Amino acid sequence: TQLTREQVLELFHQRSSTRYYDPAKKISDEDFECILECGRLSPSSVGSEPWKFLVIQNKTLREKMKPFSWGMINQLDNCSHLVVILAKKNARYDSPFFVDVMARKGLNAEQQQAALAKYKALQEEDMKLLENDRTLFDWCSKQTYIALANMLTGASALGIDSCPIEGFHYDKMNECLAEEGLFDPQEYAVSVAATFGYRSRDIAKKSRKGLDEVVRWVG
Amino acid sequence: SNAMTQLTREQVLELFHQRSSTRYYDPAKKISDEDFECILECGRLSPSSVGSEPWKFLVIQNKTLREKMKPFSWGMINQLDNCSHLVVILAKKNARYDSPFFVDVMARKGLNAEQQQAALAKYKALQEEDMKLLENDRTLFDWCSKQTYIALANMLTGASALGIDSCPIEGFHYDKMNECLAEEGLFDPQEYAVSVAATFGYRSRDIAKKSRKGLDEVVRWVG
Ligand SMILES: Cc1cc2nc3c(=O)[nH]c(=O)nc-3n(C[C@H](O)[C@H](O)[C@H](O)COP(=O)(O)O)c2cc1C
Ligand SMILES: Cc1cc2nc3c(=O)[nH]c(=O)nc-3n(C[C@H](O)[C@H](O)[C@H](O)COP(=O)(O)O)c2cc1C
Ligand SMILES: [Ca+2]
Ligand SMILES: [Cl-]
Ligand SMILES: [Cl-]
Ligand SMILES: [K+]
Ligand SMILES: [K+]
Repeated sequence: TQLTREQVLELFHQRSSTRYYDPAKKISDEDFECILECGRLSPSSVGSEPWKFLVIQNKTLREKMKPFSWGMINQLDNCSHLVVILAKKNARYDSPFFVDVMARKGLNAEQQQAALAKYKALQEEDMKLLENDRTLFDWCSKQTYIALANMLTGASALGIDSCPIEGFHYDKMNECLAEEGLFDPQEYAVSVAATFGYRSRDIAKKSRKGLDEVVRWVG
Repeated sequence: SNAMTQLTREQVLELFHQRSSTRYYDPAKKISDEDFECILECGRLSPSSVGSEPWKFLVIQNKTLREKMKPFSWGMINQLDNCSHLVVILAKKNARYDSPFFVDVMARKGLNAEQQQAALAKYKALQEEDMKLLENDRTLFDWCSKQTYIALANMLTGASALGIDSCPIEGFHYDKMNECLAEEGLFDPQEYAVSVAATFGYRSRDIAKKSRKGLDEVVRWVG
């Protein structure tokens, strides 16, 4: 339940992005389901959970992605698990996507009319997401980076290495995966990827800006 | 074991499951300076695309500034009175591969001149071709904004691990939030813009149990 400050900082300091995986070490089914749960339990704006997790274990599909996946060229051949996270397309307040969102919350008829009003104000005016489809997509995509973070941190807490991945051609990745029937490309598009496994070598800790530079205190 | 505590599967899940979005804070319970520093470090230490760390954390403790945000901050109107700490995360505007921002990124990594040139080529391909972030100013800002949701996520989890309640916040008027904070002189409006906020403190009331889509619904296994 509760950690000390030391335990929290040892966790976040020791987690590095791992590019060199031991191809002979596999994550147990039990450990990998725990990582997926960390993603599933993530918070999201208005409880939208606008994500899907493709676990790409197929070695033939891993090979096919390599030519346009320069960010994980080595990792695709050596990592235990690969997750491609999709974000919901056209998640408009007035879409059936939000019928499901409200159902899950158990809102009555009048509670739903109020919720639709709130969702519209958020999307149209407050955040101005309804400028174009890409701006609305990028909103769900941001939610999926919460899921990404939780999966990275959870894996690290279990003693499992990981790497978040943006280093691929998104258009060709979208075509590649949609052509495999892995999702409806009218409903979802690729957001971000992540590899999981066990380092093949020591991974040097990487630099950060100072807390003084990152934080502006407004007392 | 080692210098590091090794958590069980059950303890790791506990940490994510026990984190609920808190809207009702005890106004008499304040987060210690030390615990809140820890929370901020979880944000600082977050991963980011190409080590860009394109975030800035405004810690808004000023009660006059908090009350000024209320009229256009309907998603945390009551939290603004009762929460211990408030963090507004900015994302870098116009983080182009050729920008002074990326000179600083490469300077932190200790790249010599030849491997700076190779990094520039990588940044350029990612922004221009792979992710097509240079469509307009907003697509480029939204890429930095996505990095800041990792920092957000890790600060909620850090708070959770320390026994501290939190709420991620999007429920405010962004143009008005930007105007309010920039007119206060808290950042350069051409350099940064508001990405997302979060409240921190202690529950005054028992908060709702999780409602999520099943693992069956969200996971497609490709064996
Ligand atoms: C959204 C995201 C995408 C990333 N994409 C890649 C990638 O494609 N290839 C890679 O080798 N590292 C990738 N990284 C890892 C970052 O380079 C890394 O987080 C950064 O260099 C800081 O190092 P550290 O995470 O080990 O502390 C990515 C990180 C993030 C957050
Ligand atoms: C980016 C983001 C913004 C959110 N903004 C608000 C907010 O403005 N007000 C609020 O009460 N909750 C807000 N939430 C909390 C969500 O409603 C909550 O995460 C979701 O309903 C799931 O509930 P849980 O976090 O308690 O599991 C936000 C969540 C996220 C991830
Ligand atoms: Ca220790
Ligand atoms: Cl690689
Ligand atoms: Cl509130
Ligand atoms: K969307
Ligand atoms: K930017």
